[PDB]
Amino acid sequence: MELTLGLVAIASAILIAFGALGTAIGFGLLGGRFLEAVARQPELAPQLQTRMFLIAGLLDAVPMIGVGIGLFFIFANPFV
Amino acid sequence: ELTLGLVAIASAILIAFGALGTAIGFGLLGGRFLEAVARQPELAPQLQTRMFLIAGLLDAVPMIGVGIGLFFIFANPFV
Amino acid sequence: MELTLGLVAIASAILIAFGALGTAIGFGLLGGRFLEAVARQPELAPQLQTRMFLIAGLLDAVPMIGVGIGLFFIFANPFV
Amino acid sequence: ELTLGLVAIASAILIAFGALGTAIGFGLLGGRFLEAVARQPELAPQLQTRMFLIAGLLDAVPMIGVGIGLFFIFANPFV
Amino acid sequence: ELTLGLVAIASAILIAFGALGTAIGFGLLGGRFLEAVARQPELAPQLQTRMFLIAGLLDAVPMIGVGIGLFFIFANPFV
Amino acid sequence: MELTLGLVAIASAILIAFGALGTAIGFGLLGGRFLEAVARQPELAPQLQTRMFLIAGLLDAVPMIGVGIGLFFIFANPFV
Amino acid sequence: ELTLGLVAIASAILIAFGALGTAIGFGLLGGRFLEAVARQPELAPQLQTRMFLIAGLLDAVPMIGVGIGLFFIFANPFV
Amino acid sequence: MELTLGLVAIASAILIAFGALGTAIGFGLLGGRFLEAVARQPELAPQLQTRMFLIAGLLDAVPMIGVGIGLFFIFANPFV
Amino acid sequence: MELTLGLVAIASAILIAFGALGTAIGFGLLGGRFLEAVARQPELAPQLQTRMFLIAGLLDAVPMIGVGIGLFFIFANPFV
Amino acid sequence: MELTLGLVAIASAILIAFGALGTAIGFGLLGGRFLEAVARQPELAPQLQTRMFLIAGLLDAVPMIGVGIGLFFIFANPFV
Amino acid sequence: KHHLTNMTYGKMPDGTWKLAETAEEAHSMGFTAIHLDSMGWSIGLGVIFCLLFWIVARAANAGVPTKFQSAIEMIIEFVDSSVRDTFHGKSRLIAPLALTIFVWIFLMNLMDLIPVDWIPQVAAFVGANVFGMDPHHVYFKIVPSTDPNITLGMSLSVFVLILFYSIREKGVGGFVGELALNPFNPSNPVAKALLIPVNLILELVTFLARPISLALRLFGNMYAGELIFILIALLPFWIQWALSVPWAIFHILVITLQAFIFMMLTIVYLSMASEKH
Amino acid sequence: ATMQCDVVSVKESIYSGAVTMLIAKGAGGELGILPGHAPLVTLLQPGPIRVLLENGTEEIVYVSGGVLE
Amino acid sequence: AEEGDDLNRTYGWDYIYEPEAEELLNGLLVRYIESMVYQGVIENVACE
Amino acid sequence: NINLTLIGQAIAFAFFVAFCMKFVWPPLINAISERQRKIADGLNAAEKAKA
Amino acid sequence: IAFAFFVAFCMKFVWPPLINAISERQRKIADGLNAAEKAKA
Repeated sequence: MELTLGLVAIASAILIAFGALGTAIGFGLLGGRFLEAVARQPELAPQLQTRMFLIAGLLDAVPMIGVGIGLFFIFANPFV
Repeated sequence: ELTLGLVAIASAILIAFGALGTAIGFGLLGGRFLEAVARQPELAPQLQTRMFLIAGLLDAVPMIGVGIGLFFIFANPFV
Repeated sequence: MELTLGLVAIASAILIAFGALGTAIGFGLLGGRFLEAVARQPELAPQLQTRMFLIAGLLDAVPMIGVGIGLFFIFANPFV
Repeated sequence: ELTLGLVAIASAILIAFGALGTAIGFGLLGGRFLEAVARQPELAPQLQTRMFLIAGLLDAVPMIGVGIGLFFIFANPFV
Repeated sequence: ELTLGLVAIASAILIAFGALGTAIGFGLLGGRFLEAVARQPELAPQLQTRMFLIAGLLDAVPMIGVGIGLFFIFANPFV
Repeated sequence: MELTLGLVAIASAILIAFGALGTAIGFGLLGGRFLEAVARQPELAPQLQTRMFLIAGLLDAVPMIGVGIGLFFIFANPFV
Repeated sequence: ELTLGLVAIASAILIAFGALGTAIGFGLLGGRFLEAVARQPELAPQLQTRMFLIAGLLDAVPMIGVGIGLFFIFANPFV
Repeated sequence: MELTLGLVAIASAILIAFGALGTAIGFGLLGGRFLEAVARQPELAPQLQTRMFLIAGLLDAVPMIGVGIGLFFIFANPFV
Repeated sequence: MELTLGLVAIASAILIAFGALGTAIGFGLLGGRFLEAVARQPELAPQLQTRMFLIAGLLDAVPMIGVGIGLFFIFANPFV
Repeated sequence: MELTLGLVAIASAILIAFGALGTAIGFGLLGGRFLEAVARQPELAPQLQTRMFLIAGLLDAVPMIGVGIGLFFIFANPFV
Repeated sequence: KHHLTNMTYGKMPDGTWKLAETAEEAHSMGFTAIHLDSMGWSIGLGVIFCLLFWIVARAANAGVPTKFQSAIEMIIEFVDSSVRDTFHGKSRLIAPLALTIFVWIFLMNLMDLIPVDWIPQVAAFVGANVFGMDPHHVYFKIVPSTDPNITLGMSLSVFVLILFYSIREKGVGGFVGELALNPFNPSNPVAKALLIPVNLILELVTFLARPISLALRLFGNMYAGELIFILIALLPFWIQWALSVPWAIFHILVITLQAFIFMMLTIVYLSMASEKH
Repeated sequence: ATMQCDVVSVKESIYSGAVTMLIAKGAGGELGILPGHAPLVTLLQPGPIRVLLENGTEEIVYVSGGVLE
Repeated sequence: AEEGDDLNRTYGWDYIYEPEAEELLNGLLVRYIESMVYQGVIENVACE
Repeated sequence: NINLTLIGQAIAFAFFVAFCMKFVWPPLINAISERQRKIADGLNAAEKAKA
Repeated sequence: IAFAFFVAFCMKFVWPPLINAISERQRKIADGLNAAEKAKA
């Protein structure tokens, strides 16, 4: 009983916190490189920012997957 | 007993890793932004605007984890 | 046995989050460097993005594998 | 008993992660800052302005974790 | 009874570590690859070929671990 | 009581040990970058050390806080 | 019973953990080789000679871990 | 109590080995750029080494304290 | 007694695995830079290889000690 | 007793393992830049390698202390 | 509700819908057979598509094309350009092979974009017609493409192509052998432990788990899609019904890239097969 | 080996011929050059530049401003 | 100038830029302009 | 129950169609038109060259 | 089971698609011919 509840709660914490860590720092490095690049060529801000968002969308898929799994498990765990 | 401490430590590691990640991203963005401003002090308004714009992208789910930790501390299921 | 089920849940959470971190790092590095490179050579963007998606596909196979098998065990658990 | 050690461990984790992230990211930021200074010592005033800006932009969530540890140590539930 | 869960856990860990190894080696290779190709877009296919061979050179023991883990998942010694 | 006191000992170990990595690694980064910069321009060494001591004094304050928490616990703390 | 499960856990840790390390090492190696051949497309043959040499010399102790894991798999000690 | 003895053994291993790791990391960090600088700038390599030593003691202070706590607990682990 | 067998298996796995990983990470670090050097200036390849071997032997030493300790725990049976 | 036997054996294993890891990382990070610089200029090699040995011996000291504690417990743990 | 959830879960994981190797076809518990009674749907879709192509393949179109034939021309031009520019010196008619496999996996994963509940809903009327109503609700319907059996089939089919075109140039000498990473190493225990196992596992790993990973990564993506659908299906009253849309289009992009990179990997594998060893 | 190295002022050439080893102080650090070296351009710093000849002896040439390739 | 030459000789390699392209280019402009001035002066001398 | 799911799904589908047309079809039609116009221009070049 | 299925599916279809490509390639040649022809005159 209690052991299983703790197991699943800890699992959810793992997922969401650990994905949050990764996405946060990934944004850090990505934005740093993007700013470094755009500093060279202010002329291409629109298209460069376009590709920036194009890949920012690529980043966050499985972070959001983990967020959803954890949220549902918070609402309703499996293996009741 | 056990469930209380388990939920509490889950929230604690949540917020601790969140602080870790947000600090790391802060440093990563900051270094290169300083580099750019050293290269382009003139556009520093627009560069800083972009800086805060992208910083807004940074720490959404860190704050989400912090709030979930507060939720666990105050009121949460399976207690 | 139910604690064995908790073991399974933990293992799946491990895989999904931790491979998600794999992706969160690889894609971020690729995005940063890709923006820098295309800034250096803003002309041949088509082939640049072409090989970029090439690499992106080459990248995230095994992490997604772990995610999928973890969820499989979450629902189609062998030896429930 | 068990909950007591769990809470103490959780608080230690919170503050430890806060300290680790602050030190690491902050040191990287200072390194890039002095790099920029070596580039251009003349913009050092504005650069320092940015320094204290982004330092105030980097210390928040760590101080939040510090408050969490203080709350655990002085008076917290799940004890 | 729990050793079946142990087998599951161990196979999971095998998969998870192979996952990071592949996912981050690939990240490094792609970074440097795109870095280099921009210099000589004309010389792309040669570099691409070498890169494919490197990718093959990268992933062997990750599939070894994942295969042995799945074997243990289905065919279970050390029950 | 043995359980919780040993756990508190583990916690204090974590406190001081993380402080240790933060200080060591951050100061290593600072040293690398500082030496790079000063070798770039040996003349401005005074201002360089100025900013470096400033930022370093700003650095280990939180490691100092963690070590001080360890000192509080070792001398005398609640939960013991 | 517990012994076999824990031995399986240990072998899994061996294989996976080493495979991840081999992956990161090959990542660095291949990236540097790619950049090198990018700058000098000419010295590729002996550079790949060095490459295979250095990679073949790379795996030895992770290879040892693999051997210990397989020896466990066939006839584990400490049965 | 001997369980708490194992706990203290674990904590001591944590502190001492982990601080050793941090010291190695910081040493390498400083050393790479120090070496490159003195190689490119042998004439001023002396005062470069001067600053390097100036910061070497600054590095290990917190690790020194952590190792000291570990060894004191090895001699006499308080909270007996 | 089975507990002791499991624990010694765990200890041997630790001793071998972390030492192997030290070898792996150090070997990657050396290999990338040695390749860089031989690429930029192929003439020094002999002395470069000499330095490479010199540092390679220096690095892997302690990991070999860990490997030997693993073997000593495997064939010989301390604490058993 | 058995539990404490495993406790101390594992603790010693960790003490040796982290020492080996940190030492390997330190030598690798040293050697990278050492090779790079010595490739850049084949002249200053003597004092180059002199400072290299200097800092290398400066590095592993605390790892050697952890090794000493591990072998100390190996001959006999200062505990039951 | 959760009754309905488990009743759905009866359908998805193990495929071969209504397979019975001397067993039942509507039991969801036979767990003992060797028939794949779900491949036929994918095969029929592939056949009808290849005939849809044949309509224009038997035709010669050179003037001004309408939307249909215009898109046909851009598609075939791009695929031919890709297969051509990738590799060369190889005339055993493989470019159509790559084109076919790509577009089929394209359509196969494309067709799975529907709501999950609608397959059993339309099938419920056939169930009323034949083979029961609620004992169908657990697992009796034919399932759209999610079965990793199908993916496994494509993996090993391409693997067969790999083996046959590796011996296209009678590389049997190089096919049986391999380029060993190392013959041995010092510390002669190491030499013995390297001589026998290491190069053998090297040669094995060069090909084995690659198509396996291809197929089961397809399965992971596509299974992930279906499960995301099923989970979002909770509370379709106060929901805004916007949980999916972003992830859905993202996964659509994912599917596109899937098919593309699989056919890319096909190209590079057939190049290595056309490369002597 | 030998590289064909040429030293030239804007007015006219100063040094030409094969050379084996080049030691200068570039816009960045000092470098050693041997034939087969990578394509690079560097800014000459004021001072003399010294290069090793096929005879086993070493030439030296002074520079006050200039560029190196 | 040189609109059809010197772009063939650059193979899959590039000159490495120890300084930024900006400052090196500036020095090149300086020196090249001065050289042309020199040669024109010499030509004026010969015409004289 | 079922109808509640169907209504939301249909809303999703309508948004799919509207936005996908809006944001994807103009480029495709533009590509088709460019292909046709370049073919026609090449043809006209052929006749005028013969003349 | 799927292996022979799919290999037989593609094999006795493998020729006509390539047979199609000759038309397109010679077509492009006609456009190229138009350009060359404009140049000689």
